[PDB]
Amino acid sequence: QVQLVQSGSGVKKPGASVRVSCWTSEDIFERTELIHWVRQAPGQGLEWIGWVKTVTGAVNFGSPDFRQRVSLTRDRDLFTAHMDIRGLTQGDTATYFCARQKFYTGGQGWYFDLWGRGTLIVVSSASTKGPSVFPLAPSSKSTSGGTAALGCLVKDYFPEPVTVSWNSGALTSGVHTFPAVLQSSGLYSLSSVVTVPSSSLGTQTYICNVNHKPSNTKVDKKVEPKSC
Amino acid sequence: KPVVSTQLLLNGSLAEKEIRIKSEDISDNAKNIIVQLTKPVLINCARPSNNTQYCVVNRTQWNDTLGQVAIQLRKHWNTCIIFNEPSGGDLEITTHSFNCGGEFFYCNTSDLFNSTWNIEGTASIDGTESNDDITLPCRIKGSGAPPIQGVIRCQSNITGILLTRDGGSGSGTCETFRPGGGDMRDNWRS
Amino acid sequence: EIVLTQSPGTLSLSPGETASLSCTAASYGHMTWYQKKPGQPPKLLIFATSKRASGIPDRFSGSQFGKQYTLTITRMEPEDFARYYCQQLEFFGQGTRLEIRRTVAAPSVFIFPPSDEQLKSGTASVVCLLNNFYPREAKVQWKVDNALQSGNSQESVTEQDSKDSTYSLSSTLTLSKADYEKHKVYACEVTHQGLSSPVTKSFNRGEC
Ligand SMILES: *[C@@H]1O[C@H](CO)[C@@H](O)[C@H](O)[C@H]1NC(C)=O
Ligand SMILES: *[C@@H]1O[C@H](CO)[C@@H](O)[C@H](O)[C@H]1NC(C)=O
Ligand SMILES: *[C@@H]1O[C@H](CO)[C@@H](O)[C@H](O)[C@H]1NC(C)=O
Repeated sequence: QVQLVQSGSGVKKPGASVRVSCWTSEDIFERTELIHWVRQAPGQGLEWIGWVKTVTGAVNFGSPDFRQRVSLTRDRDLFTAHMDIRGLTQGDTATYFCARQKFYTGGQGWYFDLWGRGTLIVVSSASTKGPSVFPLAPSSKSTSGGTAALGCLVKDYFPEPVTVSWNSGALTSGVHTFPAVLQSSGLYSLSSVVTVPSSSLGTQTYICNVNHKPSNTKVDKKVEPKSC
Repeated sequence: KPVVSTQLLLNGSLAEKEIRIKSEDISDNAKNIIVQLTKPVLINCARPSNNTQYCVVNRTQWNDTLGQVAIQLRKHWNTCIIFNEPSGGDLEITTHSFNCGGEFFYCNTSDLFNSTWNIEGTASIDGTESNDDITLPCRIKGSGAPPIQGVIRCQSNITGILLTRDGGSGSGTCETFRPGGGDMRDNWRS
Repeated sequence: EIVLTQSPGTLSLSPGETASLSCTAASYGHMTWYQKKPGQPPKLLIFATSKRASGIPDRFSGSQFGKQYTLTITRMEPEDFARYYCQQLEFFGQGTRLEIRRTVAAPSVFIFPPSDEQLKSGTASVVCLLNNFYPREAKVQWKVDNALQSGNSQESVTEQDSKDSTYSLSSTLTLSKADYEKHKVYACEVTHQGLSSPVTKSFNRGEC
C-alpha cells in the first residue's frame, strides 16, 4: 500500500541533537494538509509532539518543552517533513512516528490515515559493547514435573537488538525469549529459555544461537546439565 | 504555488458593531482563527532613503485593539490571553509581507504581538515607559532591481488578524495566540 | 488536566464474543480510534465518530452517547487482539488492550544458579522462571538466608502465547561475586492466582 517513508534510526549521546525525516510521493504530499509527529516511549502511550503545515510551513506543539527544543520544517519540492530535536535527554528515548492529515473541514477531528514505519531513537551515554552469553543449565538439576527448563542469559550489551534462536531454528516450540531489560550500568540484558522433555537430554543437544549485529558478535552456546 | 496566508489583513471588510472571531472549529488548534476588527487600525509604511524602511502604527490604538480582541477570545476560553510571535514558518506568516507602491516589503511584527492580558481586563504586566507609536523595521526584496530615487509611501487600514492557538498542556493557565496560518481557501461566508 | 479517559485498561475475551472499548471525553468532540500492534505503526480504524477508515472490516464500529465515545468489535477474529487508542484532537487516551481469555493456570517455577564462568568475571546472576501461567498478574519475591531482597531484581514478561494463551516471566537477582559467597540459601517465592499457597524454589551454593 501507500507509505510515508521515514529516515533511519540512531543512537545519540545525551545533549546531542537529531534529525528525523519523512518523505513521500508528490501525489500524496499534495493531498496532505499537515504532517504530525507522534512519539511513543517504551511501555507507554502515544504522545503528540507537533505539526507542520505543508502549504505555509506553520507549526504548533504539544508542550512548551517541545516548542523550545523541537523544530518542524518542510520542503514542498521534495515532499518532505523534517523534525529536529536538540538537547536530547533520556526522556526522549522513544519511537518517533510521522503521520498524515488529509485536508479536512473543521470539526472532523484529527485523523491520521498514513503513518511511517517509525524511527527508534536511543539516548544513552554507553558505548557499543558485545554481550557475554552465560548458559542456564538444567536447574534442580531436574526437575519440575517430568520436564526440564534450560536457556541462555545474554548479559551486558548495547545497544539493542540481539536475536536468539535455538538449534539454528529447528527448535521453535517451547521457546520463550524475553523482553530485554535496561540495567543501571546503561547496558541491556536478555533471557531466553525453553522447556523440554527431561528425558530428552543425553539424546538431544541444545544450542542457543545469539547474534548481536552492532558488535558483529555472533555466538552459538551449548547448554548441558551440571557436571556434579 | 501562490501562498494565500498572512499575519495582518489589510483593507478588507469590517464587522459591524463588535470584533468577530471566526474558525471552522475553535477547539481545533490546527484550524485558523480569523479576527475581523470593527474599527480599523491605520498603518503607514514608507521608504525615506536606501536601506531604510519601516512601518508605523499608533501604539495606543493598537494595544486598545488587542484588548478588545482578547475579550472576544475570552468568550471561548475564559482566562488570561497571550499574544506571541510565531515559532516558525515561511515569510508570509512570519512577517508582515506586503506591497508598497510597487516594492515588496517585509517587516517583523515582534512588537505587535508581545503582551499578556490577565483575567481582569488590566492586562499588560509592566506599566509602559514608551509613549510613541510603534515602529516596525522592514526590508525589501531585491531583485537586483534598479534603484528608485523617490520616497516610497503607502497607506493601508488594518482590517483583521490571522491566528493559530498553542496546543498541548504544560502551557499553564493561559491560552497563547500567534499570527501563524494555513492557506485561506473557503473563508468568506457569513 | 484530563481530557480523555479510556477504559477498561485490559479486557479479556474469546474470539466470537464482542468487545466494546469506551473513551470518555471532558468536551464534546469527534473521536478517532486506532489499532496498534507492537513493532507496527497505528492503524486508523474510525474517524468522525462513526466513519470507517478505508479497507477496514464491517465489524468495527464507532458509537457515541453524551461525552462517552465507544468502539465496538462485533465478531472478534484472532487479529483483533491488540492495543486500541482513541484520539480527540491532539490528545490520546491511555489505551485499552485486548487479551484472550482462558482458564486460570498456575505457573511452573524454575530457579537457575549463576554460571561457572560468569562467576569468574566477578558478577553473579540468579534467574527465576515462571512458566506458562494465566492470568498475567504474578508476583516474585527474592529471599536470601530468608531476608527479602530489594533493588536487585530485574523483571520481564513475554506476550500472550500464540496457542495456549499463557504468559511467562523471568526475574533476575544480580549480586557482586563477594556478596554472593557470604550467604548460603537462595530462593524465589512466587505468588499467583493459581497457587493456593505461595510457591518457593531454592538452592544453596556448592551443592548441585
Ligand atoms: C482605509 O482607509 C484608506 C485610506 O486611504 C482607504 O484607502 C481604505 O479603503 C480604507 N479601508 C477600507 C476597508 O476601505
Ligand atoms: C542600497 O545602496 C546602493 C545605492 O546605490 C545600492 O546599490 C545597494 O544595492 C543598496 N543596498 C542593499 C540592497 O543592501
Ligand atoms: C496614539 O499614540 C499617540 C501618542 O503620540 C496618542 O496621542 C494617541 O492618543 C494615540 N492614538 C489614538 C488617539 O488612538
